[PDB]
Amino acid sequence: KYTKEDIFRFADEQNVKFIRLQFTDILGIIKNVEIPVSQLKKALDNKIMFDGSSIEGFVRIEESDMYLFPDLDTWVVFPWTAEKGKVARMICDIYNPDMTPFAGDPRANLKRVLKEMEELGFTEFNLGPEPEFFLFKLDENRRPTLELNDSGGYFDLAPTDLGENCRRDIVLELEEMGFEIEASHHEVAPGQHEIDFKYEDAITACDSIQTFKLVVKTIARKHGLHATFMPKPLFGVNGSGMHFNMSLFNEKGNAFFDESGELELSQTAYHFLAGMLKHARGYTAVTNPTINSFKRLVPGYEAPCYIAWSGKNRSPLVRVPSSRGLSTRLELRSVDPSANPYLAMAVLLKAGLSGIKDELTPPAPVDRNIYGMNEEEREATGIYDLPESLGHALIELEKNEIIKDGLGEHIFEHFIEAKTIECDMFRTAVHPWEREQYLEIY
Amino acid sequence: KYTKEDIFRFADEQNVKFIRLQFTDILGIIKNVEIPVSQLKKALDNKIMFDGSSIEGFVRIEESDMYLFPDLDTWVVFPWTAEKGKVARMICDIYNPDMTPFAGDPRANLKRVLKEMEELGFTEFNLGPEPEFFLFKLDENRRPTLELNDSGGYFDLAPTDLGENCRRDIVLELEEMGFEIEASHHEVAPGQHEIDFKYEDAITACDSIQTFKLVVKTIARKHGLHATFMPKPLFGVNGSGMHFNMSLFNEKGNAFFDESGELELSQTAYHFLAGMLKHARGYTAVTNPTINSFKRLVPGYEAPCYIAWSGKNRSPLVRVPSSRGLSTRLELRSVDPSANPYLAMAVLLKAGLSGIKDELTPPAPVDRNIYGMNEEEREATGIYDLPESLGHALIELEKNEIIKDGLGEHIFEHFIEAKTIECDMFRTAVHPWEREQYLEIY
Amino acid sequence: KYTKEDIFRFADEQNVKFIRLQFTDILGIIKNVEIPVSQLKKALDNKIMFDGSSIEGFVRIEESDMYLFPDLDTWVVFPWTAEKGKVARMICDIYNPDMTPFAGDPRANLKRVLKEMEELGFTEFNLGPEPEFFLFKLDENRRPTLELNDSGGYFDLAPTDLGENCRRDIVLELEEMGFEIEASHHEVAPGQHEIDFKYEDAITACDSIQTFKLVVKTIARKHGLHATFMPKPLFGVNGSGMHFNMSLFNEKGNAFFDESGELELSQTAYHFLAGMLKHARGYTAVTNPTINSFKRLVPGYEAPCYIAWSGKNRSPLVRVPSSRGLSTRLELRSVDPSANPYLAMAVLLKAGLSGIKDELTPPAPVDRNIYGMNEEEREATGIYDLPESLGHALIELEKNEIIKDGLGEHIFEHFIEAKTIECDMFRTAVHPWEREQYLEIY
Amino acid sequence: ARKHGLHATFMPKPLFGVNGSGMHFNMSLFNEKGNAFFDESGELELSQTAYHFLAGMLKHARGYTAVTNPTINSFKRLVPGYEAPCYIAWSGKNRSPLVRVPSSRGLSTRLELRSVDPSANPYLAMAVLLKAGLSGIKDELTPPAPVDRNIYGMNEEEREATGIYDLPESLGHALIELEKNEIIKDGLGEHIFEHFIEAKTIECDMFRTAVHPWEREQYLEIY
Ligand SMILES: Nc1ncnc2c1ncn2[C@@H]1O[C@H](COP(=O)(O)OP(=O)(O)O)[C@@H](O)[C@H]1O
Ligand SMILES: Nc1ncnc2c1ncn2[C@@H]1O[C@H](COP(=O)(O)OP(=O)(O)O)[C@@H](O)[C@H]1O
Ligand SMILES: Nc1ncnc2c1ncn2[C@@H]1O[C@H](COP(=O)(O)OP(=O)(O)O)[C@@H](O)[C@H]1O
Ligand SMILES: C[S@](=O)(CC[C@H](N)C(=O)O)=NP(=O)(O)O
Ligand SMILES: C[S@](=O)(CC[C@H](N)C(=O)O)=NP(=O)(O)O
Ligand SMILES: C[S@](=O)(CC[C@H](N)C(=O)O)=NP(=O)(O)O
Ligand SMILES: C[S@](=O)(CC[C@H](N)C(=O)O)=NP(=O)(O)O
Repeated sequence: KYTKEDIFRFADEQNVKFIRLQFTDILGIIKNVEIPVSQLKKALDNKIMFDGSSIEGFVRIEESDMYLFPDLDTWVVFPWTAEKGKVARMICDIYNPDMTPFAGDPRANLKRVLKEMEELGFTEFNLGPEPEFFLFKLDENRRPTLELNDSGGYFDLAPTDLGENCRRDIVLELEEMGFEIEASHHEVAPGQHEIDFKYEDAITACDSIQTFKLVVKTIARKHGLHATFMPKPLFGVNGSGMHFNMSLFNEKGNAFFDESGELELSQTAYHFLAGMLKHARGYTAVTNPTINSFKRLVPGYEAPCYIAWSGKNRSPLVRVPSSRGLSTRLELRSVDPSANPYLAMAVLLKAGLSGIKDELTPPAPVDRNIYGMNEEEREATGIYDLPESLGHALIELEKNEIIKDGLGEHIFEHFIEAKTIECDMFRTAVHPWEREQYLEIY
Repeated sequence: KYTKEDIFRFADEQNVKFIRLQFTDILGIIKNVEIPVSQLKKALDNKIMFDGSSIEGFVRIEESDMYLFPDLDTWVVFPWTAEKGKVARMICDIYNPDMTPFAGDPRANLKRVLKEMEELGFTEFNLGPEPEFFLFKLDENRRPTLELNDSGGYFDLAPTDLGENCRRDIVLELEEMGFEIEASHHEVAPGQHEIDFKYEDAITACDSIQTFKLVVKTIARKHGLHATFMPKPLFGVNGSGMHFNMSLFNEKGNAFFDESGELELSQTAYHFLAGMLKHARGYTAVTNPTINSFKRLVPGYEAPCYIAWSGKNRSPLVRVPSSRGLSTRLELRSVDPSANPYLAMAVLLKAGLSGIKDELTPPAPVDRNIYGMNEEEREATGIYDLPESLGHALIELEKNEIIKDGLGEHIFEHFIEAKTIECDMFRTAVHPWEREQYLEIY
Repeated sequence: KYTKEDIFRFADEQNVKFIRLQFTDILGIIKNVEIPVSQLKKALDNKIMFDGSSIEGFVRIEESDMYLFPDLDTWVVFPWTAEKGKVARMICDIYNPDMTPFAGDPRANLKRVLKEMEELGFTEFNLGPEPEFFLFKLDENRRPTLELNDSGGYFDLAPTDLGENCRRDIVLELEEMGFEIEASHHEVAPGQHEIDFKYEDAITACDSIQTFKLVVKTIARKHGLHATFMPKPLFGVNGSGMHFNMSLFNEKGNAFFDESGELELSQTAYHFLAGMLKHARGYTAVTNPTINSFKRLVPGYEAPCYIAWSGKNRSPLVRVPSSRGLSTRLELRSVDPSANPYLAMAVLLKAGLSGIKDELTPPAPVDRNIYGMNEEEREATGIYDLPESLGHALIELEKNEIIKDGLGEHIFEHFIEAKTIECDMFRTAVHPWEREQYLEIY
Repeated sequence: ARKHGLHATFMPKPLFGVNGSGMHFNMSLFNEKGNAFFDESGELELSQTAYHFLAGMLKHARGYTAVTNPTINSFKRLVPGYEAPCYIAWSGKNRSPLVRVPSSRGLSTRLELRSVDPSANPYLAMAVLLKAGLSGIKDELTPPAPVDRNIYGMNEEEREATGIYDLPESLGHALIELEKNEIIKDGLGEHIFEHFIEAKTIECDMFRTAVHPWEREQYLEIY
């Protein structure tokens, strides 16, 4: 671990000129603030505060002021404009102005739910994310246009992948930022891109996740493209969802690796599935917290629509990678990069770990393509259907009170509040699919 | 009633050059077929075949041939086809090859549930609608637009209102045709106008409805304008509702009249309220069948949001006009001019007179503004809420037995299938609302 | 008098075909509704109901429904709809669902405040108005631009006055709608037009005022010209003010002409001035009920700016024209055509009758040029300065609990309501004038 | 800004319905290497010289605004909802009040007024606030209560029971309050209060006489 004494030798050796003090509000939207190195020694004394009332979902105006205490192991110098003034950043968690951890800080909400796997004896909650994104041209006045960069397919090549050295430029800025990057490839739908990096422990992947979107949204705009993580920006082509690959660890042993059980899988792992597969209706308001992603959760675009699992199959809610061993993991296909990568782990760990204290006997793997089975056979197995909209997905969580509890209270309260606001916002609005279909006809 | 012999020689007296047999699909789309006075008999003798296969709501293509039997009492000439192409009109009911009348004919279903008030003593089922519409300008193309013939308000004057000379040439287009036009004027929302008339027998009022829709559609663009009966084409302005006044008649007496009361409303009337009010949540998917409809069903826009009633008050679902005389009526305002007239009367009768066959008791008339009630202050007075989406109001129809059987076995089967796939395109497409809200921020 | 029998009779004579039942809301905004001759008898029976809640200032929704009682003396055929659908108008009064009038009806309020002379003995209260209006060009698509039709001056000739045969035709439709037209001409500011008509009694001159604007607005937009009665649409030019020429009568004796006192004015005449002269600080929220009219009230454009009077002089708040006899009158110039004439009347009556039963020593004529006396010399006489804005006008009214009594309480409680939400609307807005002077300058 | 393509404005309210720009005024005095507001071991750590400074400004608030919000436009910012001080009051770590007390004290204790946009004349704003704020210590004035709730959510005549009145509504309204203030006037100068009260009245006059487009939009078509 890093101390306050080796941060002085990264401001002075690396010759940075600023430190960006970042964090994430409830909605998964990173917000940061920039200080001259002249103040470095004040932030590290934790004496730095902001307006809480304007961070969406934190605190009300009568007690606005709130504290910022930096995290030290998260230091990463910035490899873009570094001659102008080299930049640094330290991310962290927010305290209320009494030196108490804020309950609206999602990070702290993850570190609270992380202490519930030490009593159960687990040393790391590893996660590998695959945040799939799109790339759109920028118009003459730098305003993102409806045209995508390329018309490419899956795993395609020049001349049919215009973000070739564009993605390349992303991977390099990540490489400089201590990353260990797995693969770089175009994806199924036109303009769809994926860039794979190795898993880290729970809160360092969330860290390396919200870190990831900034490297792509700025660096794509140096190639003239606007990157987006909206789940289904285009109707009719593969939405871009952020697959969550998770594994539990126990003293250098992956607790999910046991080559005896039917699929070379362990018992703490089969148990973990049903931990999610019964409360999956619950958290698909957390893990899919946007009106748009309920357009991705519709069948046929290698996105999950029903609650089941299988080995190697890219139809169901859980897919078991044909590779195993230490790289053993459980892939959850419903999370999309419009989720909050902190609220996700707390909401999925508790949901998951709920199936180690009871373990609730997971079902049989639907080992077909689950897209094309009738309502007469979705019934036959008993596979729950996934929430139609956010309207339904919300009431399906205030009923799962193990998920409501992996959310604290503050974070739950401001959420069903906010997402019923957006959900009600959109239900009353007349957008022009209803004018075409009905105006000219009735 | 009209004769088969005084219509054949009703041509040589006005020189009628063509005849239009017309009927109604499952949606409210007045169909047609034009034929000369040449063929006058062959239609009168009900040997006018056609294809139900392509008409939405009728038989499949392996048994497609169907016949037209006119209802010779419905006879007018249009006052625009003058001496060149003088057009006659009837309205047909549908029958099979076996000449068994058709099992999905919407005008049969109403003609059929019209004698279920017969077996308990009622002369006529009175209906008088107040259908609002919106008026849009045109272009060089002679096609619709987004701007409305005037920016006006309730009752305003020319120049602030600009259909002033439109609706005049509209009404006295129906006035020739045989209507008792009560009022023409400009309703609340700009470009939205109301023309209403005196009540009529159930089939012959809704016979007179499809006349008013067509006639308004036609005389509108003769004056350069577009005539939409869309329920909610714009945001923030009053919807367009096809108001429902109705009343039951018995031996020269309005069965709702209570000659010398302080309520002037019989307990047979009072029972009809609970008749619908109870089944309200079940047949409103027929009172507002389009996905846009439910965006008009919201507070503030003089439109019912809650199942409740009050007197001389235009917030509650059922308004009680304080003019009674014989003109006594209960006015359900939860309809917009998209529902099928020959079937929202069936599915409003089959339920409302089940409030008398079962003799239920209507709740407290809540003579406050119902919108003003707190989220749960109206949870105490029991006034619950209308269905949210067409998806939610569709489930509620499939379950209600009362209105399901006042709808037909072939009409409910081929109406639930469409509105789900009509509801499904809506759920699966993405609308520009969402790139506006999600693209550049996630 | 005009009985219901002559008017049934009147119809079949001229071949009128529609009936227009009009009325004035709280603000001056003439509303109406159109019905055929077929319902003329449902009108005269006083059995036509309308919407109370969507007319501004009337009533709430919880008791929406209200009735319409025709006044049959106002009957005039609208001459501009020759032969096709002829029309004819009548000016109604409002009664509740209990056949009792509306305490908020602006016509019944004038009626009420008129009975206060019936007990102090006055036959008639004459009023002769001078509604000056502006004319603007139109666009190609029938939408009023900001150019004026002519750059003329006071009284100028063609062709320095494009609307010469606009006013000419304006006068003619009035000459067949029962008007005795006094004079036609051009006004001070370019594109301005004054057409005077001889006085009528209190509630007939108001009716003939509102009939004037319906006929100047309509006829002018038949000249490709938009007519406005804004008090000052342009800055820097003479506003348009609708002068009030009122006179009181006693037994064919104008109670103001008694050829003795200092200007052949009577005791009742001089006395009358006193009431308004002090009280004027309370009624220029009614007589000038619009922000744009306090831009009119600046000095130097023949508009009153301080409360004083003089003879033949156009500077002070009350001019007496040097003509007398039955031509004896008083002229208040504080009123602009942007006010409610009935409410203006109900307000200036109790504010002039109070100058009869106390009579309060009307001040001596300020026979100078009132714009050319400094603030030292305003304070010299003690001449009150007119209220600065609409906000300053409102609060200076609610202290006059005798002018609030000329309104009633339904009327007053709604008028201060709206003008407070409206005067609030402009106080908060950020309009172009402010960006100009402050953005590139600060 | 112009070296990097853009135009910079300090206009207090160049749009509608969004937060305005404002020159917060965090003030503190010093006494012989000492922060005159610090009471190292108080309950509020707020010296009874801080409180008397609080009263000083909060009493004269209504009348020295025309020196701190001199533009007609400044009063288009003094409205609720946009973190702008609308009523004369004070509380801690709360952004609704006129005077906000930020929680961190150390040696850096402050009471923060938020009713100044970067349009006022700082050389003269301080002269106004020292004069009339040390008028509450020299007069040992006692402050009104903290209202430690968000002030905008208080009823129309509610804040009258708790005694908190409101700030001037318009420049005219604010100017009268100054002309009737002698504490800040003599803390302002005789050549300055003379050339300043003649200067903003015409500037407020122009605003009053001219017709804005809002009046042609609203009233041309209907009226
Ligand atoms: N044992 C593991 N635990 C957690 N995450 C893992 C593990 N193995 C791989 N991952 C994650 O899987 C991601 C790679 O996904 P990808 O190659 O697209 O697999 P697939 O195509 O099968 O979905 C990497 O980002 C990595 O972090
Ligand atoms: N006895 C009755 N039965 C059915 N409908 C009636 C009866 N009496 C009046 N009506 C209807 O009331 C309606 C009145 O229209 P309108 O005056 O616009 O109503 P509203 O006051 O709700 O706007 C007419 O359409 C008429 O058909
Ligand atoms: N005795 C009277 N009572 C009421 N009004 C009168 C009387 N004599 C004249 N008037 C009014 O004076 C108006 C003439 O207006 P105008 O010629 O513009 O005079 P001025 O230029 O002084 O305003 C007429 O409209 C008429 O109604
Ligand atoms: C086959 S795909 O699986 C396409 C992903 C899809 N668009 C989705 O996320 O739903 N992605 P990957 O194999 O990299 O996990
Ligand atoms: C003034 S309104 O009252 C407006 C209600 C709205 N048009 C609706 O029914 O959606 N209806 P009506 O005048 O026909 O009674
Ligand atoms: C000379 S004027 O007097 C114009 C009045 C002024 N322009 C105004 O109303 O602002 N009107 P009139 O001669 O009819 O009395
Ligand atoms: C977040 S804000 O707190 C908003 C201030 C407000 N816009 C104003 O007008 O002063 N002010 P700051 O961060 O400068 O203390």
